[PDB]
Amino acid sequence: SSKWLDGFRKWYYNAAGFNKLGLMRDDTLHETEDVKEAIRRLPEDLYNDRMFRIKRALDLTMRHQILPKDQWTKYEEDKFYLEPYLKEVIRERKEREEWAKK
Amino acid sequence: PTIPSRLYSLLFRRTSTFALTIAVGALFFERAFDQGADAIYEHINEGKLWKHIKHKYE
Amino acid sequence: SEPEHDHRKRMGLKMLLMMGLLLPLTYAMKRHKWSVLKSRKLAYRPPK
Amino acid sequence: MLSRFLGPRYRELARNWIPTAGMWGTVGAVGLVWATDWRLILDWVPYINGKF
Amino acid sequence: ILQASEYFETSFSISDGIYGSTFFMATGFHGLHVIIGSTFLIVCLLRQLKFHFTSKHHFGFEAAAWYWHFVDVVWLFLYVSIYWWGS
Amino acid sequence: MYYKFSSFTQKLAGAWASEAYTPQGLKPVSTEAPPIIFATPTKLTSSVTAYDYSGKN
Amino acid sequence: TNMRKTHPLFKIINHSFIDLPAPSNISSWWNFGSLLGVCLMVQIITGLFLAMHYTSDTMTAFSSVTHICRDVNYGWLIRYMHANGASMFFICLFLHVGRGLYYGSYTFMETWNIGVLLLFAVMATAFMGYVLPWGQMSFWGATVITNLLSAIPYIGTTLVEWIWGGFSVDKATLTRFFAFHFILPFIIAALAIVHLLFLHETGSNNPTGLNSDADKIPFHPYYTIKDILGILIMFLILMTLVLFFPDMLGDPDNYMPANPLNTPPHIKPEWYFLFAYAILRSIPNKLGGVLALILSILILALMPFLHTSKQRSLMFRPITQILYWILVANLLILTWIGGQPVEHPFIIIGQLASISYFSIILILMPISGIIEDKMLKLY
Amino acid sequence: RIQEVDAQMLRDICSKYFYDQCPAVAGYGPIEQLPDYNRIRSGMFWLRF
Ligand SMILES: CCCCCCCCCCCCCCCCCC(=O)OC[C@H](COP(=O)(O)OCCN)OC(=O)CCCCCCCCCCCCCCCCC
Ligand code: HEM
Ligand code: HEM
Repeated sequence: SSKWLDGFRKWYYNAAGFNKLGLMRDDTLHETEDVKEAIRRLPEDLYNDRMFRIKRALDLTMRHQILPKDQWTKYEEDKFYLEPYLKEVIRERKEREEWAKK
Repeated sequence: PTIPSRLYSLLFRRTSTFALTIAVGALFFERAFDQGADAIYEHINEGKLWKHIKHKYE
Repeated sequence: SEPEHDHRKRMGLKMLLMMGLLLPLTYAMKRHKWSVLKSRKLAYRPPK
Repeated sequence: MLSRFLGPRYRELARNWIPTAGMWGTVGAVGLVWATDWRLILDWVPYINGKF
Repeated sequence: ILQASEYFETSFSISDGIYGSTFFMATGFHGLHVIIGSTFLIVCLLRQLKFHFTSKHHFGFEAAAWYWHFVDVVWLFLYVSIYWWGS
Repeated sequence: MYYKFSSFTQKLAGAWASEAYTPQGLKPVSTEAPPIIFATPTKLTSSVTAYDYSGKN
Repeated sequence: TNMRKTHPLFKIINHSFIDLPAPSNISSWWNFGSLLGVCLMVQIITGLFLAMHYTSDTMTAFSSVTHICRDVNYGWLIRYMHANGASMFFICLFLHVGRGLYYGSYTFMETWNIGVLLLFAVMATAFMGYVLPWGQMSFWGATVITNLLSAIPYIGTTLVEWIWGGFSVDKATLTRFFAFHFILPFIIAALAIVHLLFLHETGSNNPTGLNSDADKIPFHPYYTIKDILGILIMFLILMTLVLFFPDMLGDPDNYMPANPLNTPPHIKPEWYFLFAYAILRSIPNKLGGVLALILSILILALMPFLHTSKQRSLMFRPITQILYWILVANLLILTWIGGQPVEHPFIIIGQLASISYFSIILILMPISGIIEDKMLKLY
Repeated sequence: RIQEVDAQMLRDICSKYFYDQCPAVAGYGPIEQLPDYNRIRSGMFWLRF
């Protein structure tokens, strides 16, 4: 966990390949009701940054190109911008479901 | 007055003239392409087809 | 077994020549009507 | 009941659209004689007279 | 190369009469001159890949084009005089 | 008060005094100039269309 | 004013093909879908010109097909493009389903289910069409696969007597197979209309799997000329497959007349069924084999409920990419094994191939999805 | 110069400067229903002339 799991996480981040399209991790998440609500709750700056990064990725995958290596999203600089919003939406959905159980 | 300007102007600029160009080119291409492919096919099969040996049996 | 053999091979030769003519031209039409999009550049203007 | 188009403007439109409609008719006639391999006109043309 | 091919596949030699002597001697100097022209074009091409010819002062390709047009008009004269007329 | 050059026909048209003779607004301070970022690093050259070559000179 | 948006017939064509928003980054694989439609039309058109001379009678079916090839003007051309167009139809169909599996296109569940209904219909249509020329292989393949369809106790024997219209395969079976083979492509065409209708409520998928609503382009003129180019490439492949190798994919044993007392040494279906055939004989029980064939073709229907990743496409999932390509490799091995006789070592290879096929689709891909989810620090 | 203008020379000049020509398009606002350059360019000529 100390030595190579972080190293294997870095190698897997390089190998998965959304960093060379300029995407962050949370841009790659497939939408559900939860993800759409979490995106709807985002502020305007992060929403506009996300949508520009997504359409830049679609432009790059149109031409079958990738970003230059200095413009690849770094593993440490990758911010998890969405997942507190997603965790709050998941928590309130679980609260609604457990109320509907009883 | 140059040749590509006048070739665009009196042949490609109008759509009806474009279609007339396509139809006449289609007819002449049919004739020339049929001749060329028939000549290639009879050269590859020299002496093998029936028309090469048709004269022997009148 | 195949009385149509020589006519089939002649039609195939015509098919090969016509396809070798037609494929780069149709590919060129695709590259034209898509080269309006493949040279496109995108910019971003965040207000800060 | 086609009396709405009796004026100088529709005559002007008509004489504007004589050559385009005539050229489209020429395209249709040439395409018809080309596709049907009609023997009336294709015997009057020099190069296409090779298979006859 | 295909002039060398027709040299390979001709029905007569340079010792085969005055017709063979005249035709082979004229075509031999024409082949030598077109070899010189091809080498001169190779030299001016390799010069231009090294960015030598400018938009005005490009006399190497001008001499190449003049020699090549010379080879063209000489070959037209061999086509008329030796090949088409008189044969 | 009387004439301002505008109207897409390049003409000295008529305009109100608050825009013909006071074209700068009453807003006190300019706020920012937001910069332009691109997807790829583009060679956005204004003069002579960047460079023209085909190899190493 | 304009007819493209206000005329009620041109409004449908404009909404489906002209001003339809499509993703700007879809690869050539999406062209396969339109190719399938083109193949359908081609098959239907060529099928109609086989029907103007075909005689559905056991005395005069083989003879009628030979009369089509030898006496009808260009009839050999129409027959062999119908056969190789069935083969090209199945090639395009397989790549269409592979595109659906790889890029997570099964989350459109209604479109996926109308798809697997279409797949069932075209498999049955190709089966009965292959029975139609009434050669040795047609008769014996029909007898073998319908007799193993009869394996259900107390129900299957009455169903096989009802399907055959008699004690075995005979003239009634041939005529009713002709009627069913003619009429099934029109239900296929209507189901393709419903397929497209269920697609167009949500739009196409893209290779990245992301929301392409930030960047979409009209279908015309881009994907119009892209699908035209795909049609031209497909017609190159099809006309090479007809005019140069007209029976490379075919089977020579179909060129003898159907002798009911001449059991061939090998009995096979066509190649596009063969993998299911190798899943059929991988189990030494007839109920088990037929039901395993049903699960091997309905695991596509079970697929949308076996998705575990928080992502959609396999573009950012390398382990599940490896498992997918192992699955495709296993499918290729199953096709080769179903081509092969039931001897050593083909029986154990086929058993391990079917076991690995069901294990990869059912078990290993959700495990790989949850492993990659844990690996990406989100679970 | 205005009196010299009749319909024939006007449609000749308009065909010289508008017909089958590539436009320059600028847009600002909610402009995704504004079409691509290919449809705007294709709208600059008639298939019936
Ligand atoms: C830690 C790996 C390091 C690899 C380093 C390679 C060199 C790196 C430096 C040069 C760059 C080369 C190109 C880089 C490509 C992309 C990055 C890469 O190398 O990825 C490795 C690749 C995918 O990585 P990952 O998914 O993590 O691997 C898990 C292994 N299963 O994984 C692989 O390539 C491994 C794939 C193994 C597949 C084995 C399949 C065996 C079973 C097949 C059965 C088929 C059916 C048989 C019949 C069944 C019935 C009998
Ligand atoms: C009868 C043969 C079939 C025809 C004619 C057909 C037709 C089409 C057409 C025209 C499209 C839209 C174009 C495209 O996106 O490729 C499409 C898409 C699609 N089809 Fe089919 N299809 C067939 C078989 C199937 C099958 C068997 C499946 C299920 C495995 C399927 C599932 C889909 C899916 C999921 C899409 C959506 C594409 C995406 O957004 O990724 N189709 N089909
Ligand atoms: C309504 C449309 C169709 C009609 C009328 C039709 C009709 C026929 C006829 C009359 C035959 C027998 C003639 C012959 O074997 O050469 C035949 C054979 C066949 N058809 Fe169709 N068909 C149609 C659509 C299809 C489709 C969509 C497929 C593909 C799934 C298909 C696959 C086949 C196959 C594989 C054969 C056997 C070819 C062979 O002799 O090897 N048909 N069809």
